[PDB]
Amino acid sequence: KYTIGVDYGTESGRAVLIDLSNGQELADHVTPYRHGVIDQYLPNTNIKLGHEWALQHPLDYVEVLTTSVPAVMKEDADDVIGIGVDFTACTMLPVDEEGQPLCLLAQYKDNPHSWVKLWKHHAAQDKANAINEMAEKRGEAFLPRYGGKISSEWMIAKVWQILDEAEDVYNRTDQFLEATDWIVSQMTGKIVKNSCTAGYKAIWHKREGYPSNEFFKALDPRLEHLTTTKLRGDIVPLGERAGGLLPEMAEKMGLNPGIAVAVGNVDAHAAVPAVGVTTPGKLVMAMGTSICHMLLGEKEQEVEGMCGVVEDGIIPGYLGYEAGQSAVGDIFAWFVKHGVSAATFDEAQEKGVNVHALLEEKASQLRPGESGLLALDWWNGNRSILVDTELSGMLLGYTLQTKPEEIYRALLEATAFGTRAIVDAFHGRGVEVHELYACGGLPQKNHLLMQIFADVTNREIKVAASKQTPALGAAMFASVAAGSEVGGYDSIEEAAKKMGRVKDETFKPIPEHVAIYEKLYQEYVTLHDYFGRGANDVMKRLKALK
Amino acid sequence: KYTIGVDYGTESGRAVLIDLSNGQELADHVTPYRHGVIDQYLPNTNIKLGHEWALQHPLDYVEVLTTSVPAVMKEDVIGIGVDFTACTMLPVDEEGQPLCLLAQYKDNPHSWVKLWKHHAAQDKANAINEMAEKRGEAFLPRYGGKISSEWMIAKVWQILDEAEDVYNRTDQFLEATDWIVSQMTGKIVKNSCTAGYKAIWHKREGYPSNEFFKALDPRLEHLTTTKLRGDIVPLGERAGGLLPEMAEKMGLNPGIAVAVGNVDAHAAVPAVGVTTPGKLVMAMGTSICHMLLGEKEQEVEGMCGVVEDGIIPGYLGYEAGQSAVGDIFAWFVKHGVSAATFDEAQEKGVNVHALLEEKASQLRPGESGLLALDWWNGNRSILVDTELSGMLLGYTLQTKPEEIYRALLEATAFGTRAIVDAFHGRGVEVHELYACGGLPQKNHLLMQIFADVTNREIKVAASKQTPALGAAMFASVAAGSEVGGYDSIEEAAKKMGRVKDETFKPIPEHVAIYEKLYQEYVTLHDYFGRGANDVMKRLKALK
Ligand SMILES: O=C(CO)[C@@H](O)[C@@H](O)CO
Repeated sequence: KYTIGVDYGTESGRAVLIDLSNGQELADHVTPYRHGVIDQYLPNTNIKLGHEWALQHPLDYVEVLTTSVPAVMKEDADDVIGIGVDFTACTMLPVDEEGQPLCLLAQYKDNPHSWVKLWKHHAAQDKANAINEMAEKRGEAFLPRYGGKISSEWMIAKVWQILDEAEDVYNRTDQFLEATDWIVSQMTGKIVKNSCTAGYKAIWHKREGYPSNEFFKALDPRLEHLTTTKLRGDIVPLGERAGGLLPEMAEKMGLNPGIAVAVGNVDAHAAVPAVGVTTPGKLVMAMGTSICHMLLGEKEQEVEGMCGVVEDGIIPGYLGYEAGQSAVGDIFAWFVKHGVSAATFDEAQEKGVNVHALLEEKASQLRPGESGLLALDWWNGNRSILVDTELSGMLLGYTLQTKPEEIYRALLEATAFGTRAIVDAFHGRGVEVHELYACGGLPQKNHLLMQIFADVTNREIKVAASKQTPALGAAMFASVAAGSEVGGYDSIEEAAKKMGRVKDETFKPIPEHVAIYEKLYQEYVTLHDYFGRGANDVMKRLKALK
Repeated sequence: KYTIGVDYGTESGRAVLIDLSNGQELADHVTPYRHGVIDQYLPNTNIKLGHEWALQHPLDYVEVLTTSVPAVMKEDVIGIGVDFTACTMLPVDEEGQPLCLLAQYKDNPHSWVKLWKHHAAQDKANAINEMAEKRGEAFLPRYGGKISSEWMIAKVWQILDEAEDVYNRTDQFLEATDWIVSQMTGKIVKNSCTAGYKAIWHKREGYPSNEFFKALDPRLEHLTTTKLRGDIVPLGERAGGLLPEMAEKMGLNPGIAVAVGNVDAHAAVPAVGVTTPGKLVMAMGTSICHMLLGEKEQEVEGMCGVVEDGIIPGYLGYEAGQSAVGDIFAWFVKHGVSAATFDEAQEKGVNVHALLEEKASQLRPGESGLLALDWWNGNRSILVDTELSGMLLGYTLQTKPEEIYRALLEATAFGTRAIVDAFHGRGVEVHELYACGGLPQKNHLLMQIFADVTNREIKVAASKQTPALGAAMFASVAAGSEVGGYDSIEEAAKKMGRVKDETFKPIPEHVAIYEKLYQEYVTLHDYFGRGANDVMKRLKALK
């Protein structure tokens, strides 16, 4: 008895058939988008794309289904009770009355604004700016729910750009859709929007709904009624049944028609249940280029600098919290490409090892505090708790003897202090954090990072055991949408007890370490506040010169 | 006519022959100290010099004279002079020979020459300052509020506290620069420079009172009139005539003028043509020694010291310094510059430092977006705090090697501005800058940044052996105008002071950007080093 989770990424999509009793995947096949990311030119044309543009081809999404789901079936029958997907969040596209992408229409095929706008599409920053300006000026209740910053990557700004720069595309649009919802509408035939994206990317709230009709009007009179027209529809919680798989699609996929299809999920949020978290007190960290911190709570609290909070946003029956750490994995990448000497590089090749690996081993010989170094993990600004892109990195404690492995550890330590700033911001507001859960590739290749993390927050850290976490998550909600009656489950908690996967070995704080780090952290907090809360804005002035 | 200048460094002494008519080097020879730097085990023995110990062998200095001077002659002279490293002392007997040369004392490491690098006397120095503070000793200010572990007193106190037998057997402690000149003339005459900057000597008031030293240790009362006794004579004064059996062994006429010993940094001032106030001389190298002249003694925050006749007779000579400048750049190449940059320099067949200067060279002030506190090795001037560390601010995912290299170059220019500004606006004015060392020769970008940050024109040393020329210039003054020399260092410099025709002038728009960056520098400089946040010290503690 299994379900299928289709994990749609930035470059490719992949299907995984997961066993509904243990959570193991016996088969997965990834289908790359044959148009990939459209950042240079529209599919086989010479219509150049402006600055900060990211687009994608709608059909590549359906092709993952008509290619990968069949392939996974090959490697077994009608014991596939359901299918679900996770998508990169706020990857929207405008569709017609029949629910098809405008980019597929004769007239619109050549207007860039008719295509899919990838999450990475940052072209609408100015609109995101205005939306935040008006919300501030107006004093809108939703503003603090997103830390006082609606991203350019999200829905409202993205549609407003279309309206302005391409009004003909706007009016032609019957409804704008998150790619996660659109994709399920192609397997089900109906449009049913999930709670995760509406909540985190479309300024939605379960109790107040969307912002006032007056709020949008004050952005552009045309935008009044947007919420009841181009963004109309019931918001339904994760795990619910979008509807049945269409027979014509079922044929193309190797699946039976009518089987349960869950409402779209988001790649990051989908990780929470895949790692067994379906209750408060446990923070989940999707760790990689940066970290997306997610946490469940029983009450709504306006945590400083959080990215968002929404009921049924992550786990039905709980408020979902999301926070973000701007740069962690990127900082280590930066340091290897621009900050580590050739000597350590030679040393690494000298012993047949990768430099990252050599740097980790050498820094693990150091005792916390031994380097005498302290850093502010702000190489790429700050999102959570400080919400300021106008901040830079700092390294302190240099002596003529400072070594690359020492400064490397400082960067590791700095990111952990950054994570702690976030965990304390929640905990100190009632949104408790007792345990840490890590998923991603970072906790795989870098054990030292996980130990510093455990030492600094003084909390036990579990690591995901699944290879394809987001996919498992999708598979999990697929079973919940299926139901107990057909072999699946009646709740994500129940589904989590048997499907959730964490590695048996966890990282535990070493009291001797937790003690040194407590002191190093206090020094970090102080500089964090000095350089980031107003006393000295030198960082901002340094940028203005650059 | 010609005089010889002998420049004794930390590992080698170099003899140079210069033309008293224009101060042009025409021959020079360098002889490395046979026993180099004694700092692990005493010469062939298992005597481990544990701790921050640094000794040296006294004959290695005379070995220099009896090698390089004869050499320079083969490859007349009116006089000779020397410039030595600052506060490299040794105890001698009534014959003026070092105790380490005595069979029954060589094994004790406290009978050897204590090199300036010797830092094992910190505590004795801490006690000095503590006592000096508790007493309100008027000399403490003259040295920026902190006497060094490298200087004479702390060193003589360590010897007493630890090897009281060496102290008692010691007839007199002497500065190497004073000792070496004694070997040439048989007369022991102590110069004002080393007595002033080290040994707490003041021209008008003299040494600190007997009570002060007594207050340190009863045994030290009278130190000033026994083990450190002696008249202090100003630079350029004739120490005596060369001894008969010294001259033949050196290949020079006996009786020639042998000027009182000089110090490498200080002797650089007249060599660059500076002999009056308003002109700051920077001997720029691994670190930087800032030297300035003035008429009225002024208290200046964080100065190393100020002494009448300490540099040029008839003036108050001020000294300030920067812990690390060249060392920071070196630390960067060795531990902070990416292999990518290393490769590029290689494929282009040029030093990585050179590539880094060129790439950094293309940026405009403020273009890097970086700011640094040049305290990798703490700071000496104006703050006088060994317990401070470096900082780098402004990193982004796109920061590049040459950008942080630019920030470091700039950080050291800011540190120098702090120094010059401490002098200026305090009475001792700085209208011009003069630079010596390798950096002025090896890094033009740094010279221009200094120009733009300090907003002062900068002239560069024209000689290749600036210190040697200085010692040589003084040698001429010590032989008078009667036999081919000068009656003063002023006249001598009017013709021997060498400065390159090409000077670095401040570029208006650059000074404006730097006036901006400097203020940011000052804010952090005060935040991290003046009391608001002592995280550097606490961070050091957890080390
Ligand atoms: O919305 C998100 C992050 O919350 C996802 O689309 C990520 O894949 C973006 O990197």
